[PDB]
Amino acid sequence: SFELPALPYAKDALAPHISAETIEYHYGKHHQTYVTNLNNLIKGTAFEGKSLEEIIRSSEGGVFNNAAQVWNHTFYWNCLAPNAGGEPTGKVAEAIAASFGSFADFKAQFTDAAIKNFGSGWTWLVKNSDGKLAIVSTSNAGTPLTTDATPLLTVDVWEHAYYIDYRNARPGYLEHFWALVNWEFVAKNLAA
Amino acid sequence: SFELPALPYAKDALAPHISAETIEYHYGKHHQTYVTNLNNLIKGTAFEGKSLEEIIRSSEGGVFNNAAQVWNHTFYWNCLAPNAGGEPTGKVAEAIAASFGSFADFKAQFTDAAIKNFGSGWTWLVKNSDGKLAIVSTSNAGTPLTTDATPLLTVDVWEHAYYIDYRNARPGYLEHFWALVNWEFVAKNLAA
Ligand SMILES: [Fe+3]
Ligand SMILES: [Fe+3]
Repeated sequence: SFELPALPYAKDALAPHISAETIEYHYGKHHQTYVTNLNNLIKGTAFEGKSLEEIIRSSEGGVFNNAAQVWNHTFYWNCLAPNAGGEPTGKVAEAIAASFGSFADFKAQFTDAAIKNFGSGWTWLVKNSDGKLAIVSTSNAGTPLTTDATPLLTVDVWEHAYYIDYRNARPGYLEHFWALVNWEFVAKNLAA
Repeated sequence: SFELPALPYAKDALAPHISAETIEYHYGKHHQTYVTNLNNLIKGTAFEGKSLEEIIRSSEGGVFNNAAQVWNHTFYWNCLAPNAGGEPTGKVAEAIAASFGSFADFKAQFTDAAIKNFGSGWTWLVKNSDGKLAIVSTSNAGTPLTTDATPLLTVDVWEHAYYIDYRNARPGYLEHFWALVNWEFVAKNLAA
């Protein structure tokens, strides 16, 4: 039995960039349904009692799709915050400049990958096995946890993440995403 | 060059089941963007001298995704009509009863397949090479035209198809889809 983790801020704290209505549906209905579907699928199985990351790394099918979406959305909500956004400093800024040349080049490449990601999915900044940073996109519930790369930051590009506020304009959603990035959470993941 | 086909009815003719606002974004912006993107991707290539269907059967990646979404949305708008829906008649009802037992059983099975189709995609009623009907789901821009089966009916379950009117309630959208089905189009597709 897994519980929907509390949001680390109020429902309206990302407004106007992501509306209170979008959190009401995206957290309150979509992320909640993935926890309920996961609890129903693993009841009575060898997956009950394993951690969420263990389930994601050992399953496939509906158990995988729901477990990875529960984890992926909790990671996403922790990637956003009120009174954040802007350019990183410190260790994060040094690693981003070393791998992409500059913060501006990273932002441009991450925005391009997130807009080109066809269909539903997620676009990720990851730390590779060799210590270098990379941008990778996944489809549907796919996550870097099934690989050797460590996830540092993500953006949800499933249409429910932005359709209430931006309709078809996924570029506008990505421009507002940058005003919300919680670089303290990215710093915690870089040093993990 | 390919052109966005005219919609078969006024943009408010499917209301209250699909609003005029969903038609202006889904037809006016999403279907139009796939035509524009296809045209720009094939400019100057050998794909420029082929029918849309031949492009769908011989391409991959971006050319395929846009060409198949152009075809899939034109097919979808023709499957819907004002003053239609209800139970089919004639050869269609006969064929549905032969392969599924009855219309109520077909309707249940198609609804279920459409609700369980994970992420973005399409659910189809097809006539297989052997003559039996079957329900098939595809992901993202996937279409039965790359196989031996003949498409007869489809429902778009990309979230942009229903999010303005139904938000997360894809079952509500499918209940209202049954009120719009153009059984005349389905019969012309079966008779070939
Ligand atoms: Fe989401
Ligand atoms: Fe669509």
